[PDB]
Amino acid sequence: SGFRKMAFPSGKVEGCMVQVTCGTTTLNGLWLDDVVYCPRHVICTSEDMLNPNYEDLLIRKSNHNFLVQAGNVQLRVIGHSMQNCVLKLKVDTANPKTPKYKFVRIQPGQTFSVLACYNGSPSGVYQCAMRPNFTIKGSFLNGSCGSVGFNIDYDCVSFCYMHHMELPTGVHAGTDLEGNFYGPFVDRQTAQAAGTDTTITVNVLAWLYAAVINGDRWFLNRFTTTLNDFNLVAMKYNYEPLTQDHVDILGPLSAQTGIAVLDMCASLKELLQNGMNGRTILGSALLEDEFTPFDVVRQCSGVTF
Amino acid sequence: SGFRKMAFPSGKVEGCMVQVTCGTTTLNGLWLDDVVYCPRHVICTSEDMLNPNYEDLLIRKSNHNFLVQAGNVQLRVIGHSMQNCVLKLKVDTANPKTPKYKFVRIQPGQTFSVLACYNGSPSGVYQCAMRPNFTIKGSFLNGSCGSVGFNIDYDCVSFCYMHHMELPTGVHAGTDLEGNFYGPFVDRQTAQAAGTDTTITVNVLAWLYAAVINGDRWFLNRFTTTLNDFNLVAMKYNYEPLTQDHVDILGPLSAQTGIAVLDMCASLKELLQNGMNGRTILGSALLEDEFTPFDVVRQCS
Ligand SMILES: *[C@@H](C[N+](=O)[O-])[C@H](C[C@@H]1CCNC1=O)NC(=O)[C@H](CC(C)C)NC(=O)c1cc2c(OC)cccc2[nH]1
Ligand SMILES: *[C@@H](C[N+](=O)[O-])[C@H](C[C@H]1CCNC1=O)NC(=O)[C@H](CC(C)C)NC(=O)c1cc2c(OC)cccc2[nH]1
Repeated sequence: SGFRKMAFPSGKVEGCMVQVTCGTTTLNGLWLDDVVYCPRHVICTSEDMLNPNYEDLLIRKSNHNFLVQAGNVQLRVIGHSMQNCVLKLKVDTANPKTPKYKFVRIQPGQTFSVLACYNGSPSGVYQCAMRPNFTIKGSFLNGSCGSVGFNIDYDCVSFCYMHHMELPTGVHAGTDLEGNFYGPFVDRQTAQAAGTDTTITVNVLAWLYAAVINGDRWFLNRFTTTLNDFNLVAMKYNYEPLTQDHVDILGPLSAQTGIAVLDMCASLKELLQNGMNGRTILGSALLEDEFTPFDVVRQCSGVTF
Repeated sequence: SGFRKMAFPSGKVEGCMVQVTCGTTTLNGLWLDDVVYCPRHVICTSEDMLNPNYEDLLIRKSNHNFLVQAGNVQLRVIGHSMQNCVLKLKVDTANPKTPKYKFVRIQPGQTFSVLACYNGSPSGVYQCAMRPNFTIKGSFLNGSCGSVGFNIDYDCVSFCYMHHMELPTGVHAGTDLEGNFYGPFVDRQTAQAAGTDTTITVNVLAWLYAAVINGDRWFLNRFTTTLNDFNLVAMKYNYEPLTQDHVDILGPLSAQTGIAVLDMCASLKELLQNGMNGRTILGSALLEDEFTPFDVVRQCS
């Protein structure tokens, strides 16, 4: 027992991290088979970044302007293309450490592990959630661009995030592995403002189910509710409404505790419309919203990869 | 910018995790060169664990009683010994993935990454601190024993922890890689209580510095205090004393933020006296003590 923020083990992603340099600009890339994926702004100088034209800057670049390195070992670039905000660089060597993988585009509320990297080189791993306003409350310094976020689905790595920028509020924004931004953000040296953020309701429920599993269940009331009524009340508290997928993924925790999704919702509706008194849940007066239902089962059940 | 509980990348340790079976008990071992390290209680039955005499249990075993598994491949055990609570299994194959490594014993207040494993397979990685009462607040189920804790410096893995026990309070106990327990615990099947746990003051200060670096200044004041006066109040609330060494190690965070360590001590004393009045610091409702000054420097410079 115990309940921690746990990242997936990072080894399969570590064997895929490379350095990509165009002139003086160095950032991180992901080497899967004979392609390296990285942020397209590697082709910019400091001054270009202000308001770049990426088609115009790329047309002037050839394979031989790109330095890809695995540690201090050069991989020759034999092709390049831009796909949205990502650059794909074909290289002469198939990565012998390529895991089984997919490119996934995640929903707000979903968590993933970030492998923070500097000059190709993994530095740290932590667990994040995609916020409802399409930011992540990450930890990133200069040189971190192209660090990836991922889930592991047994032997399969699912890549969901590539890091591109820090908003003025110190939160972070990036793309899926096809170079489409999460949220309305653009890759430009421009101060961009995120939407007002909300609490991830499905994740708070998952945490409530985790408490109940650990025999802390004082907050169970005798009520139920409709999904719609709950969704209308939850939006008044700055809480994300629930989808049919949200109800479905709470299924296993519902089955294991014997508590219907809509009874737990009615319990959480009373928590918002009342507060905690000064009482605690899993030792906390703050409701945690960065554990998914899968995060609660994976960790309470010891799932491996 | 931003601040997160961050673990070391796990890859160099994942390459060393193996499954160890003796009779009906399976747990994790650490395969470095031609040795597999694992908890010794794997030689025990549901009888033995109640009051095991491990010298006796071990002399009654041979190599063939130990089934080591690295992926799909069984490893041949060509010898065995015991160093305190850790079993050493000599095998006929050296681990090609053996990183540069040391065995260190860490001090209370120091942090490390844990790679939680089940049946020799990695499940999860998280950051922990050795509590002053030599417990850790981990996340560990049945099968987790032999999971290791570690720091990485350059290409050197410093192993500092192997997992053995859950206490009734739901915290965790285990050994260094020489098989000496952190704290007054024993690898027996019994309820064991720990000493009263103190808060790691130097770590709470580092985290307040992290908070200020991330633009979070509400708890600051224009009071100051002596070190002794701060320590009188800290000790009253079951916080560890702050030493001059601790003050010195906060230096770089004081210099970065332009807040003198004793001015941050004055902030912490007000927080201990008044509480946080429903407010949060870096998204926490409680004073966090599992980040070292170095953890803060590493992430905030
Ligand atoms: C990666 C770039 N690289 O390594 O090549 C960084 C990661 C940032 C830096 C600090 N913390 C992080 O997460 N990306 C950037 O610096 C990014 C580059 C653009 C995509 C071209 N810019 C920003 O993240 C940025 C720019 C501004 C700004 O413009 C003057 C004002 C306010 C905030 C801001 N953030
Ligand atoms: C690992 C064993 N393995 O083969 O994997 C176990 C660690 C898990 C258990 C669930 N949570 C964890 O961290 N270790 C044990 O189960 C350990 C075995 C002895 C050292 C031989 N025992 C305990 O952790 C234990 C026993 C106990 C007790 O005895 C009657 C009463 C209250 C709490 C207890 N915890």
